[PDB]
Amino acid sequence: NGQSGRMEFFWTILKPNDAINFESNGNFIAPEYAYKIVKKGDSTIMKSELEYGNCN
Amino acid sequence: GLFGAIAGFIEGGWQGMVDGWYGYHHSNEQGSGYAADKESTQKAIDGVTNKVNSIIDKMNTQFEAVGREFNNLERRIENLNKKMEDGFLDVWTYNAELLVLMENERTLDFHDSNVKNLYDKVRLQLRDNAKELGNGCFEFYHKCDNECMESVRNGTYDYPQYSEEARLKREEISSGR
Ligand SMILES: *[C@@H]1O[C@H](CO)[C@@H](O[C@@H]2O[C@H](CO)[C@@H](O)[C@H](O)[C@H]2NC(C)=O)[C@H](O)[C@H]1NC(C)=O
Ligand SMILES: *[C@@H]1O[C@H](CO)[C@@H](O)[C@H](O)[C@H]1NC(C)=O
Repeated sequence: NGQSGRMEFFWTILKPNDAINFESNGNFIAPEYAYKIVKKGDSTIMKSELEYGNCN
Repeated sequence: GLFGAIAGFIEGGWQGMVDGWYGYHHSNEQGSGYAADKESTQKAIDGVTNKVNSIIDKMNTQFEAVGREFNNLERRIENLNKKMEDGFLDVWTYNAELLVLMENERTLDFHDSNVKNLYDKVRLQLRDNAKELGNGCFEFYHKCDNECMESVRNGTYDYPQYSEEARLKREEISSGR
């Protein structure tokens, strides 16, 4: 996509009541938004080329 | 068939007995007619119904594939995952197919048995008060009206009550007329 540089992303699950401490000096791509895991349950990542069928 | 009754000594079945799987055809002075045997047909429905339920139930737990992704240097575990999951679809397909084939034979042979046993039920009620004709039918040595017929159909035939008339007829037949 026209770029010879690279971006490498990382992640963690930060438990309630815990903190994440960054320190940097260059090349940091900082978080702005993060995701609360509001509900857990059965799901899956289906691989399909199809689209929403307005059905149940 | 294993029991030699359906498409055996009884050659072909009755389009005209509609209210059961096994039953009777009778013929006497007052006419003729078909009548299902309720009790045998019911045992059969019970059997087959239970069978279909047992199959559904035993196939209830059974392997359920789940998708997992792997990167370009996890090819050995991606292959081990594919093969594991294909391995179970194969075990389970064999199990379903083979259960179906094996139980179909038993079912078809079950009905065959059921007709043989019903034939034998009538045979051992009547004994020498009737003559086995060989095609699935009995010819009585005595007059058997609709009340007498029902007694055959429902387990109640009184052999002693007709045996005298029976011995007189057998006597006439051996003597030549
Ligand atoms: C994140 O913030 C909370 C305060 O808002 C901290 O809560 C204290 O944490 C200690 C040690 O974990 C607990 O035993 C106390 O219940 C809390 N103290 C007070 C005065 O509320 C928490 O420690 C912070 N987490 C980190 C990793 O620094
Ligand atoms: C069986 O057949 C006879 C008819 O000859 C009838 O009178 C009798 O009540 C029947 N028995 C039963 C239990 O249905």
